[PDB]
Amino acid sequence: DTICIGYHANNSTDTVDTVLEKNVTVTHSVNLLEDSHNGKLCRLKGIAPLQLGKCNIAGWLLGNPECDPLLPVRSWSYIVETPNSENGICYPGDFIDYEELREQLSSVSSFERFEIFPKESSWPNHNTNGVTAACSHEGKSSFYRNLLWLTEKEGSYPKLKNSYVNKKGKEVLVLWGIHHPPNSKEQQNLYQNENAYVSVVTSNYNRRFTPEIAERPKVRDQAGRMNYYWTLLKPGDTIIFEANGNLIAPMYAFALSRGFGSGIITSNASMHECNTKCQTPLGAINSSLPYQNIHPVTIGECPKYVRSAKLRMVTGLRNIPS
Amino acid sequence: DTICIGYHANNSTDTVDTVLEKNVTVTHSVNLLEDSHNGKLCRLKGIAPLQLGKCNIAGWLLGNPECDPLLPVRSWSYIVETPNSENGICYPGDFIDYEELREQLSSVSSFERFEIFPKESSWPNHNTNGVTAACSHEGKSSFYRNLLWLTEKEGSYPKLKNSYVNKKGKEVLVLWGIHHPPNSKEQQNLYQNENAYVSVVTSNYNRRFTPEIAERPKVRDQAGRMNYYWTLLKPGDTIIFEANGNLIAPMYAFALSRGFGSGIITSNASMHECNTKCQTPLGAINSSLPYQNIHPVTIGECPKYVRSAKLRMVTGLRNIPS
Amino acid sequence: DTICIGYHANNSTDTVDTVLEKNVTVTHSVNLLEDSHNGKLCRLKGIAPLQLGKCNIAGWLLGNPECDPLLPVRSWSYIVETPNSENGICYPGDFIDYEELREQLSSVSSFERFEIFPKESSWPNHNTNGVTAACSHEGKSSFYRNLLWLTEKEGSYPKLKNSYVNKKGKEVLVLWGIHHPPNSKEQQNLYQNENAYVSVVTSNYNRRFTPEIAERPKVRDQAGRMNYYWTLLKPGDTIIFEANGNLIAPMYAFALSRGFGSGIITSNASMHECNTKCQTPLGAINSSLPYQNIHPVTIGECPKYVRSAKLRMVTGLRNIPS
Amino acid sequence: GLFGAIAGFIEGGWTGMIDGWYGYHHQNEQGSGYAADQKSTQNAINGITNKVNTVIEKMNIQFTAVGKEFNKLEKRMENLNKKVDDGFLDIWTYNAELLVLLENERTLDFHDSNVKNLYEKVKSQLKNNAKEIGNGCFEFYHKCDNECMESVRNGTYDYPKYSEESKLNRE
Amino acid sequence: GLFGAIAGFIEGGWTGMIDGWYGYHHQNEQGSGYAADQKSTQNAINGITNKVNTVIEKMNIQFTAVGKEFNKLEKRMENLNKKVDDGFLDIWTYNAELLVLLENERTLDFHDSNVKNLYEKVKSQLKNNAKEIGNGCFEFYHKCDNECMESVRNGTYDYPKYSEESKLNRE
Amino acid sequence: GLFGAIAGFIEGGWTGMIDGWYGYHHQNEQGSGYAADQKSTQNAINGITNKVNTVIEKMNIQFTAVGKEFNKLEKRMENLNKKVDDGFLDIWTYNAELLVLLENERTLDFHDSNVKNLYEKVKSQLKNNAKEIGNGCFEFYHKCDNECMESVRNGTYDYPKYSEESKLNRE
Ligand SMILES: *[C@@H]1O[C@H](CO)[C@@H](O[C@@H]2O[C@H](CO)[C@@H](O[C@@H]3O[C@H](CO)[C@@H](O)[C@H](O)[C@@H]3O)[C@H](O)[C@H]2NC(C)=O)[C@H](O)[C@H]1NC(C)=O
Ligand SMILES: *[C@@H]1O[C@H](CO)[C@@H](O[C@@H]2O[C@H](CO)[C@@H](O[C@@H]3O[C@H](CO)[C@@H](O)[C@H](O)[C@@H]3O)[C@H](O)[C@H]2NC(C)=O)[C@H](O)[C@H]1NC(C)=O
Ligand SMILES: *[C@@H]1O[C@H](CO)[C@@H](O[C@@H]2O[C@H](CO)[C@@H](O[C@@H]3O[C@H](CO)[C@@H](O)[C@H](O)[C@@H]3O)[C@H](O)[C@H]2NC(C)=O)[C@H](O)[C@H]1NC(C)=O
Ligand SMILES: CN(C)[C@@H]1CCN([S@@](=O)(F)=Nc2cc(Cl)c(C(=O)N3CCO[C@@H](c4ccccc4)C3)c(Cl)c2)C1
Ligand SMILES: CN(C)[C@@H]1CCN([S@@](=O)(F)=Nc2cc(Cl)c(C(=O)N3CCO[C@@H](c4ccccc4)C3)c(Cl)c2)C1
Ligand SMILES: CN(C)[C@@H]1CCN([S@@](=O)(F)=Nc2cc(Cl)c(C(=O)N3CCO[C@@H](c4ccccc4)C3)c(Cl)c2)C1
Ligand SMILES: *[C@@H]1O[C@H](CO)[C@@H](O[C@@H]2O[C@H](CO)[C@@H](O)[C@H](O)[C@H]2NC(C)=O)[C@H](O)[C@H]1NC(C)=O
Ligand SMILES: *[C@@H]1O[C@H](CO)[C@@H](O[C@@H]2O[C@H](CO)[C@@H](O)[C@H](O)[C@H]2NC(C)=O)[C@H](O)[C@H]1NC(C)=O
Ligand SMILES: *[C@@H]1O[C@H](CO)[C@@H](O[C@@H]2O[C@H](CO)[C@@H](O)[C@H](O)[C@H]2NC(C)=O)[C@H](O)[C@H]1NC(C)=O
Ligand SMILES: *[C@@H]1O[C@H](CO)[C@@H](O)[C@H](O)[C@H]1NC(C)=O
Ligand SMILES: *[C@@H]1O[C@H](CO)[C@@H](O)[C@H](O)[C@H]1NC(C)=O
Ligand SMILES: *[C@@H]1O[C@H](CO)[C@@H](O)[C@H](O)[C@H]1NC(C)=O
Repeated sequence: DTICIGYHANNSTDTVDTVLEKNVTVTHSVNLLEDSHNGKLCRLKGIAPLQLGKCNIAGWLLGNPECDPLLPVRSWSYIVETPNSENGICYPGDFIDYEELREQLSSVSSFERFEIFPKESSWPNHNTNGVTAACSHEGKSSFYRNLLWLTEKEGSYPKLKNSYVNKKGKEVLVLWGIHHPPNSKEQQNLYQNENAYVSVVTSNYNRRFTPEIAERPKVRDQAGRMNYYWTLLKPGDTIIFEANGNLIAPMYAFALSRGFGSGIITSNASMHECNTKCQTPLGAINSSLPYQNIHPVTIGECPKYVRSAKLRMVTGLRNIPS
Repeated sequence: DTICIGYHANNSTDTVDTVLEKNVTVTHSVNLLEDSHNGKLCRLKGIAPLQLGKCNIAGWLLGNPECDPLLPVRSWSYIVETPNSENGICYPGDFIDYEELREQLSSVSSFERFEIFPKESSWPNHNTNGVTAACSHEGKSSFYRNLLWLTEKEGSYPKLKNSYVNKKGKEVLVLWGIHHPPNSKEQQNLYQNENAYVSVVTSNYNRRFTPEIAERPKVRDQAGRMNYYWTLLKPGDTIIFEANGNLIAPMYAFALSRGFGSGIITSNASMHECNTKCQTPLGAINSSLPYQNIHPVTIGECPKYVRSAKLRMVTGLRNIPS
Repeated sequence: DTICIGYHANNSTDTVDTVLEKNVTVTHSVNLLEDSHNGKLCRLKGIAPLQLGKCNIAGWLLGNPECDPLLPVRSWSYIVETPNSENGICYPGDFIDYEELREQLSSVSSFERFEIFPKESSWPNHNTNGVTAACSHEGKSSFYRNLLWLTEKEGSYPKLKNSYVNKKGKEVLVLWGIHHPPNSKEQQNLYQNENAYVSVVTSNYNRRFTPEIAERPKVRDQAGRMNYYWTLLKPGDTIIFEANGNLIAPMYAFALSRGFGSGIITSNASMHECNTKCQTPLGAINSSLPYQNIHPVTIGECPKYVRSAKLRMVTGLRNIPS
Repeated sequence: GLFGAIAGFIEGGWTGMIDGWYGYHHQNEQGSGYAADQKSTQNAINGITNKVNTVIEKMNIQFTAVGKEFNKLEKRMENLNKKVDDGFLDIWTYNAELLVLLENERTLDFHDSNVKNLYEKVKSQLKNNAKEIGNGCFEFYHKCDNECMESVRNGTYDYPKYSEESKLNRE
Repeated sequence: GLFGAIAGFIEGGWTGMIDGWYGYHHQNEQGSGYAADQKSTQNAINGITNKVNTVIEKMNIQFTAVGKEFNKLEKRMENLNKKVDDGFLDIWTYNAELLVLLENERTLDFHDSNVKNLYEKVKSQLKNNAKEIGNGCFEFYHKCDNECMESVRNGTYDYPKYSEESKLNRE
Repeated sequence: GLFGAIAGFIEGGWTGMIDGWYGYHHQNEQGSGYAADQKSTQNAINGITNKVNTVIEKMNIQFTAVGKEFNKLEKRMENLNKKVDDGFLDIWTYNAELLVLLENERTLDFHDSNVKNLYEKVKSQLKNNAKEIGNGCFEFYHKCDNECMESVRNGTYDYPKYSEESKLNRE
């Protein structure tokens, strides 16, 4: 009569690595590294993202006419730009503090696009119909949907002055532009004044702009330039615009709501009728594992990105079947 | 006759955690996590801090008259701002590179406030008595204790020019301001010149300022603006001020000494007659433990901040009494 | 008859540290910490560095005449500045975005110095021979080898305009300067125009410069100032210079090639006929060890810098000889 | 292994013991069979589940982490942002891979110790009433029936009950 | 435990042994009492003090570390500064908690090994002059007086001196 | 050590055994000599080479890493860049020093376990045909020639072959 002491073995082919030994076959093991995603863009915590389509952030905020117009109010959990993004700034120039504005938008969860200076009542003494071939739409010269190109009316460009008081209870993002003609003949024709200036003031913003006339290499067939500026008008504050030329006046502004957990990503994945707690530019992750090797860019509640190809903890024994 | 082998047990109720087991009761243990402080502001290595009282850094450096004047020379180990800080800039405007100046002050251990341009001898041809309701003091209009509001004298504002040679052997911090009236009638009344300018030059600083006239939303009941500027005048260097208007001239400057281990903190704790090697905005830490969970902001020689609630090493055995 | 079980001992005096015990003498051990270098500057992966000699980056790029002229085309693996660097900017002023330019140069592997605006054909109506004592050479007044000091010719300074189209297929770095005389008499004498301006435009660069006249503390015996600017002209783009005064015009520009693994270091070590995979400012490292304590600054493929003085893994046993 | 039982003096495992990690095989006149040691297996399961949950718990959730954009004159800041992102990724990949390797070694030693201690428990109970025959097996010097088998599996082997019979068979 | 002594075949500890971590209890005709093993306890104290000081020494002093301020147009830099501060805090909390957990497991195994080796030292000395009676206790097959007790506690048990007497009592 | 063999019940090492980490010394009528145990030594060499290569492999190559320059109005950014460089250096020096200390402790325990298991293999083979005489040595109760010595060194000691002779000499 005998009694023997022994240990479990099975048909498992799981392998793990240790400090002293690679490729140890074990009876039981647990994977800690998430490597699967669904290849889709999904709702994040029940909120659909903001897809910009053919526009980047600049094109959407200025209102590039080649992009499908968005609904007046949108709320989202993240912003998606496509890698193509054929449509951004269409009249060449500088977008001042553009990257700062993108960082601002990353904590924004909602916008309300409203008419800050209505077209037909704000500028009775100026021409508001200026368009350019650089911002064409359906093969016809057009202009930004949120801005107005003011030029002289009846041979005169009176000194204008308009203000807006923010009674929205939210930050209002205001965008405008400064045009720099390539020669003084165009400057005099468009704005009738050579020592023209633009002034924009609020309680914490104070800047003056002056045209700088020079002929430049043509960009999108334009030797002129258009510099774009922005500020966040605090609740209750007033913004005053003053100019005797060259102002690309605001027409629509955005009332912005602040949120948490958002950001901007680039993706060629497609929106689908799904929901996730974790979204990457390649797809959504449905997992409780502590690590993932799918993508370093994540939205929501996600596993930690690591470069490893395998992270397996042994739970059982070394597997030695007879 | 028998002999037995055994191990120590006692009445200890200390518990520790291990990888395989939580809440193991052990005979002896050592705590590594400091969680106690004295709730006071103390001297750091035998040096008292600089308390700004009702002023922030801007109010102290400009000399806001609502703050208790400091002694001509101070030396400190850290700077304390109160969370309230009701007094900063009192005439609205922009403080250019303010955050950079605060970072500079963080390695400063001493100041000497001295008259760089004495009031009664520097500007014989200009009015130096200008005050404003925005910087009131005891219910009366006043102005910064370190700056002088130069305006026209007898209907004339002569082009001024004054210089200072730094013979202190230390960096001299010089502060000045540029006033921007809300309309040209005020500009002509105060400074008599419409194309006014201010020039400030040293061996490594070279800047020109020009008024930008526009009416703006009232801030502290002022539609005008005052932009504040600063530079560090190296030992032996000269600073030259040139203006025909709008200059808010320096009166007092600071000779600065550089030190180590300092910084600026915000605290509503009280100064006490104590000494410490480690100071946090909540209180001082008297400890040799390697970790603390009291506050991430520390001055001096401190334990490393971690988020943990408990860090206990077992030194004894598993406690199994009969 | 007996049989005994035992373990190896030898004459080794290697010591290692463990968690429970310091200074354990062991039979075999491996060192993991590289502490030896050759004290020389070497070729990195078969490419010699760019040594700037007596010049820093600014002096080389502007062409300070006190530095030995370099060959028209150079290719390198890293840039060496000497700690002395007696020669940089020789006419006092500001080098705008100098640190950004240095960061740009850190990923550059090659330059081609070519004449962008030839001296004898570009400015027929202006004087191009201006020199200064601040940039002397062999005890005689001189000027930057890459820039031209344009001044009035025959009592007239005509409005100039010159352009260059980048047909190099590589980024072209263009450098120029703006002179600020200390008084209006010098401004009128040198450039004949008081409301002078300089304009530099490309497809993505658009800036205007204006002299700011004031007398300043003398730096290198000059009360005037010279501000230096730069831009990267993209392949195929055009740069247009426009001025009626004060322009320090480009003469030579650089066609730049982009590379990997490069950087700028400071060293007083000497170039030698050696080759390395790892270069530090103190010398080259020939090692496969994972750590080094020689210097935190490394070029190439190097061990990780740590502060430790010793990192020894025991491979053998505790050494207990009889 | 560190304790010499698994892949040591007990060369192989048992595919026939499906109900536990460690246990016994017996053979007497009433038959043979496997029997997992429920106490040591369950204690091992609890500790290892504790180890795995600790690894998961120590890694916080990664909340939203996206990139930032920089213009052509912010190269230094862009490289600093990249150095920060690269450096953190370096450390976490280092931490994750090492922790798994270190804990994997300890887990295998943990099972090895449990098998070894299980063998020692039986050996200390039987004394000279049975003989070690290698490969973790004991041959009894007396008739060991199912109830006597069970007394070994739990803590209650009655050594005096069989010493007289075992002493006779030892010679 | 890994070595099976503490909470293993020696089920409980001794509150009556106040002078050391490991030791002996004896009982003969001259009485009974506890006696800590000074050598193993002191060696254990030295090693553990070494372990604790190593943990403290590996953590450098935290010199002055305060925040920085950013204006409304420096949001990217402010978030980068926060990402750096958050990331370092993540790693150090991770390092501190794991190191304590890992070292806590090793410390308990260290004590378990010391008790086990202490028991083995006595067992190898006595051979068949005494019998294992479980719970880490030995019953002598001969009269074992205080001097003989002390010879076991230090390294000098005289096995031949009692083999004849022990052999008679073994039967 | 954790397993009690090195610097334990086997007090010292052998300078005369130059060909391996663990092994045997024998003495019979045909002479004496050392003999390294090739299997355990080679297995130990493989595992430790594996450990060292793992430490090297886990540390990536450090590609080009130089400093950055900042003007007089970029002090905050310069301090942030320095905080990042200092912090990463803090963690890596911490990681490197701890890993070496932790692995050094495990390596010494690894050798201690191998010696202990080697001694147990011989002890389980010989049973009562020889006697433990301390310091890791056994004295045979029978004539043990070179072939019999070799049967102990590999796995093939023939216990029944000498039980009769050993039983006579045991008394
Ligand atoms: C990690 O370990 C596993 C299992 O030990 C390895 O896979 C196994 O590899 C062996 C040998 O290559 C295969 O067994 C036999 O191979 C011989 C020729 O070498 C052949 O004649 C036999 O018919 C038999 O297949 C075995 O099939 C295979 N098992 C699998 C793949 O499940 C694996 O290669 C190891 N990885 C390493 C060392 O990187
Ligand atoms: C960590 O371990 C300690 C000690 O093992 C735990 O505290 C102890 O908890 C037990 C049970 O809750 C208490 O013992 C008995 O509780 C029963 C009811 O469960 C009651 O009828 C008895 O009168 C007796 O109190 C014991 O008092 C208590 N000891 C303390 C608090 O010092 C502790 O709860 C554990 N923590 C965990 C598992 O998170
Ligand atoms: C680390 O361990 C080594 C070796 O154990 C230490 O070096 C050795 O130190 C001892 C004592 O200092 C030296 O041995 C003897 O010293 C006595 C006086 O103490 C003297 O009278 C004898 O002649 C003999 O030299 C031994 O020479 C020396 N061995 C060396 C240096 O190779 C070392 O000091 C230890 N380091 C520590 C504890 O920090
Ligand atoms: C994915 N992730 C989020 C989760 C979070 C929770 N853990 S958890 O700790 F529960 N994982 C484990 C996964 C596994 Cl396969 C095991 C294990 O070896 N078993 C399970 C218990 O019967 C063991 C057995 C079966 C047959 C014969 C003998 C023994 C085998 C263990 Cl012990 C733990 C993972
Ligand atoms: C706070 N910090 C800055 C310091 C820096 C220095 N260390 S230190 O390593 F010394 N800490 C220790 C703290 C403790 Cl309670 C112990 C321990 O278990 N003992 C102390 C020695 O008699 C042991 C004993 C008593 C009675 C019966 C049996 C055994 C119990 C140890 Cl061994 C070390 C902590
Ligand atoms: C520098 N670096 C880039 C490299 C990358 C590769 N490793 S490597 O793992 F191979 N290093 C080792 C270095 C050493 Cl000295 C050993 C060791 O103890 N030996 C070597 C084998 O005979 C052992 C012995 C000799 C005589 C008697 C008994 C035993 C002693 C080992 Cl096992 C590994 C280091
Ligand atoms: C351990 O196993 C033994 C052997 O089966 C158990 O002892 C028997 O228990 C049953 C019921 O408790 C009695 O009817 C038998 O008479 C017992 N056998 C003897 C020889 O006394 C014992 O109960 C088990 N202990 C446990 C499971 O804790
Ligand atoms: C170990 O303990 C034994 C037993 O007490 C000690 O042996 C005795 O030592 C004293 C004085 O040294 C002598 O008078 C006795 O005659 C010894 N007993 C015998 C049987 O010889 C021994 O000294 C102790 N060794 C130590 C403490 O190192
Ligand atoms: C283990 O060692 C024994 C003892 O030397 C070896 O047994 C001898 O092997 C040789 C050749 O194989 C035979 O001629 C002898 O007759 C064997 N001795 C006995 C007593 O049978 C054995 O081969 C070794 N096993 C190995 C090395 O695997
Ligand atoms: C997305 O882009 C990547 C490369 O940028 C490409 O490999 C992939 O196929 C694209 N996927 C889709 C759905 O367009
Ligand atoms: C300091 O402020 C905190 C909140 O900002 C408050 O909870 C605390 O009571 C205050 N302490 C004192 C002494 O004012
Ligand atoms: C390089 O400079 C350091 C100090 O800056 C000095 O100690 C060293 O001797 C110098 N070496 C040479 C070769 O000049």
